[PDB]
Amino acid sequence: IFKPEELRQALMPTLEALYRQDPESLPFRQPVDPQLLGIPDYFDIVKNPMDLSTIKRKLDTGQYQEPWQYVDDVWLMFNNAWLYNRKTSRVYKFCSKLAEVFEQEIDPVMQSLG
Repeated sequence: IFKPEELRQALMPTLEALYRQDPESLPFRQPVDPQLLGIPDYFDIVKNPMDLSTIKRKLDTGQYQEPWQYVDDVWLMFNNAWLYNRKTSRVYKFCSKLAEVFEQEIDPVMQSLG
């Protein structure tokens, strides 16, 4: 079992690492709004939207009971972008960078948590 503040402390660096990627975090710092973007098909393809600001709020408000729930949300964010977007699009390429950063940061953290 994990204490919520200790879980948040252990995982925050990996979230910070994502946020610090400039420009690659920028499309992910806030939710995709399909109405503002005029992409009505978005929620037909992305059933469970996720972004860095939502992940932050969850990490901050004790919404992850276990480390894997956070990891799943990070992966959901990535998979949504890789499903919806063209491989050579800015969003898709930016997403691949965040995943590269995340895989490098998360792995030693989960080993210390486990």
